[PDB]
Amino acid sequence: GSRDYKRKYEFFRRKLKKQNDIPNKFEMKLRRATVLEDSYRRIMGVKRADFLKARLWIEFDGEKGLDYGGVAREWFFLISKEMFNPYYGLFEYSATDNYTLQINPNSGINPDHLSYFKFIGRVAGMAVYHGKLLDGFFIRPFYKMMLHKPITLHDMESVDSEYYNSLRWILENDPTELDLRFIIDEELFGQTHQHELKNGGSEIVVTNKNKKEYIYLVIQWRFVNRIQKQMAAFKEGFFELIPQDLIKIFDENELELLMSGLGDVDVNDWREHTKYKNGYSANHQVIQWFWKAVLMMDSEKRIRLLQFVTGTSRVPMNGFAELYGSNGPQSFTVEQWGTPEKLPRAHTCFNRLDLPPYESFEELWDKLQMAIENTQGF
Amino acid sequence: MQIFVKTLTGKTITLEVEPSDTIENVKAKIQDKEGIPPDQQRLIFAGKQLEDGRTLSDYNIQKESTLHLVLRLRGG
Amino acid sequence: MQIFVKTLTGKTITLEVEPSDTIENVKAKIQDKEGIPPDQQRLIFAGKQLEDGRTLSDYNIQKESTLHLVLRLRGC
Repeated sequence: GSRDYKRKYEFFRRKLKKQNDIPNKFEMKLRRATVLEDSYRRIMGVKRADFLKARLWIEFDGEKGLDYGGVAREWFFLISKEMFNPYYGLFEYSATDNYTLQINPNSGINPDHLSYFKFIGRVAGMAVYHGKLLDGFFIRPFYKMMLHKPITLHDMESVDSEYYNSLRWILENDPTELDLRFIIDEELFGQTHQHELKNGGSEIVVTNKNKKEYIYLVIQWRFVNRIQKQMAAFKEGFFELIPQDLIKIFDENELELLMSGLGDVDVNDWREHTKYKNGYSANHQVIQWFWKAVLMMDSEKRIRLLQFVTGTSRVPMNGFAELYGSNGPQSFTVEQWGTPEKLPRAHTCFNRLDLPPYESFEELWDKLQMAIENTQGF
Repeated sequence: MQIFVKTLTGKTITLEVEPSDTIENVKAKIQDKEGIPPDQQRLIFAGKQLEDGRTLSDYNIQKESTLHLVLRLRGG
Repeated sequence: MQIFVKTLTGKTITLEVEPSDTIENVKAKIQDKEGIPPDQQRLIFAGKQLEDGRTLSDYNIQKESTLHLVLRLRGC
């Protein structure tokens, strides 16, 4: 989004109302170590939700006289780290090796969950109301649900490609051979409940007759069915700040951009938590040139480099120290491989970059750019 | 023994624990390692939330058995 | 006969070729222009991957056909 985006945004911001009978400020005094629960008590305590529209006046831990907007940007950041922390069971990563967020269908283990989802909805609206960003990115179907858009097979592609092609295959090819039935098995704390999409359950075998409807039910189950109440509570908080009708001028991609921005990467973090292999070290000339290139890359290119190596453009809440791959935790890695006329390669599963020992910075730069730019996500 | 507790990031960690020893002090050993106050912890084994009213013998926890931690929300 | 090779960034590379030139040969031409090694290239014409052994003739490539270059750099 540029230009078309900027006009939409201006048009959007200019429509946002604030009532006459609202204090000039909304005062919160929080402690960082308990930012989540302190923020929750304060924001869920408010007499009227409209009070959340007044200028944020935030003080952390007794500190007087910090710039208001800087503290507010910090708060949105800290509170995000906490609300979207999977430990609390509200949201979870969409896969072990990705870090896009989705509602945890088992969030109810904390009885209060619905009220926390409303709180998060309000915080997300406050961010959008006040021109700030959350720190965290949701799966596409989450954005489509904010907009009241149906979820489809194609929406699975962006979340689970492996799963997608399988569902894709039994849409084109016959599924009868392999005795498939309308049963889906959920994993929970290493355990396994089994679920049937319709009455009659196990006995029905997936054929060409029932095929499409089968694919439907798998989709609603994976994305929609079991997080209805959680998503209704979030949407209710969010729409106390931002009018539902007005938000619909944005498609799902712009909405994501509205809520969270680009997702700039912390390059110093990244570099601190890189492992090196087959001859390389932090002090190796080629690696020094590598990080010089990354530092000279703009934000979107850094992100594209990261997607190229890891398969995802996102970073986990704890940063590059907590990178996973397909088989558990995996640091970002750079291994010496190939000869200087090769383009770099990537093993996405292991977050590993096979970098040739290029013999000048410029050659490393040109070859890295060509690699990143000529591969595509999706 | 050696037990595993998986958090919801995927970060398994590893404790040294006694079969005599109760869940409470297991939380305390987690309290010791990742610094999570025990009162804020939900522990789960074989799909059930472990009651500190009981004992890990009673839950038939076994060597290399795998436990699940999820944090508790405080509420209004 | 001239042919064009479109890259994923919409860049177009123009080549002078001959019907008997093989796909490997075309990839060689590409290496010369762009610096990409043949083993890191895949070529596509009318939706199908072109095999290195075969020539521009037995694929019905003609004058001013468009081929698509796909880079093979990523796995698991």
